[PDB]
Amino acid sequence: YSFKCVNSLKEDHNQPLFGVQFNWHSKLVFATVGSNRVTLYECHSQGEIRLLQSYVDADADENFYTCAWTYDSNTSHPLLAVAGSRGIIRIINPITMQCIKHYVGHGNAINELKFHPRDPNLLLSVSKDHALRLWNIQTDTLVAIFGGVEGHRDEVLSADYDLLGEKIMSCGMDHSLKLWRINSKRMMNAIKESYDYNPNKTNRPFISQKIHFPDFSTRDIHRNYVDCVRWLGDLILSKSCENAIVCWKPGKMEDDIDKIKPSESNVTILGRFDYSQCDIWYMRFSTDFWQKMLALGNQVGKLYVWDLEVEDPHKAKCTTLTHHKCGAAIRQTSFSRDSSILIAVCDDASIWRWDRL
Ligand SMILES: CC[N+](C)(C)CCCS(=O)(=O)[O-]
Repeated sequence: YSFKCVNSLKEDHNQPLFGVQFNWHSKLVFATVGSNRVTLYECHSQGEIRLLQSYVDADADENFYTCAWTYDSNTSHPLLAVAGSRGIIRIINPITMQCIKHYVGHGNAINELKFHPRDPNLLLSVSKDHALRLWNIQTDTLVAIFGGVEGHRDEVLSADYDLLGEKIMSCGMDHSLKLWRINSKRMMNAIKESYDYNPNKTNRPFISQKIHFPDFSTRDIHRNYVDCVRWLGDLILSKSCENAIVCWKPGKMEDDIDKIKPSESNVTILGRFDYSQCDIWYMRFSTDFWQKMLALGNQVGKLYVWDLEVEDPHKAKCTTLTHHKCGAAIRQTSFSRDSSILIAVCDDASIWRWDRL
């Protein structure tokens, strides 16, 4: 893999850009999130990054941390979910940048958003208040709260759906990774009820599931805050601030993920990808659409890209990408849907565009 840096820019607010996401759900357009805004850009030839339009929150004290794309099931158009410090989810029409609707949990910071891989209405949020929440954005219902008796004991920083959206792995400041299965009879039934719920046709409130018990948990992977997690098939990729992505699985080497029980005491390490100078927290890796490649920025503007197309996780091939003018911490990266462009965004509000050759 070989990429050439073709352009860069800086947003006027001079605050960190915490998040970036290409739109894969219909569109080449990407969103950046930082300060109290979200900004859309469109990629063109000769490295042009064309500024479109922003959403700016009415609260000058809001700080957006993340965003996530989906489809509107009512209008067929792409939609953008944004959230951050105020713990309010904004659903933004990316055409007009109008805020169409919002969701409030208990109102504590939201660290991550993810949409279900098969159902564009099912939005997962992870919070500074120790809980995950699953929302149905067609019927505007809180489907479930994941938290409580054996949930996270400190801020949740990240989470990810598996390929099918049957299960979620979450991770946090408590150093733990926790599995929550959503293909239980209980959860499939609760999703089905969320779709049957119309507040205009009934007297009841929608009753949320309180899921107090994860289906697997470990603290044996990292020795500090776990700030980013991803499924790679049935394996997990996760990181802390100890300059490593660990590739691992619940149970022993030969255990199937779907036969893992909540009492499982074992994990298996399949590999570890080391790098340098990335010991501040909330530094997120990303993969391309096909999960052939894995990209992470460090705190001094260096990019690491791993080629995952090898027989075993430990055989991954690393390429590094540097620019003499790119020296601020890279918080997140995103690949275009066709894998031809890589964007990195930075603590100094700078955006970096890398085109594949
Ligand atoms: C703004 C994102 N949160 C979750 C607060 C992480 C801040 C980590 S920091 O202080 O290195 O920017």
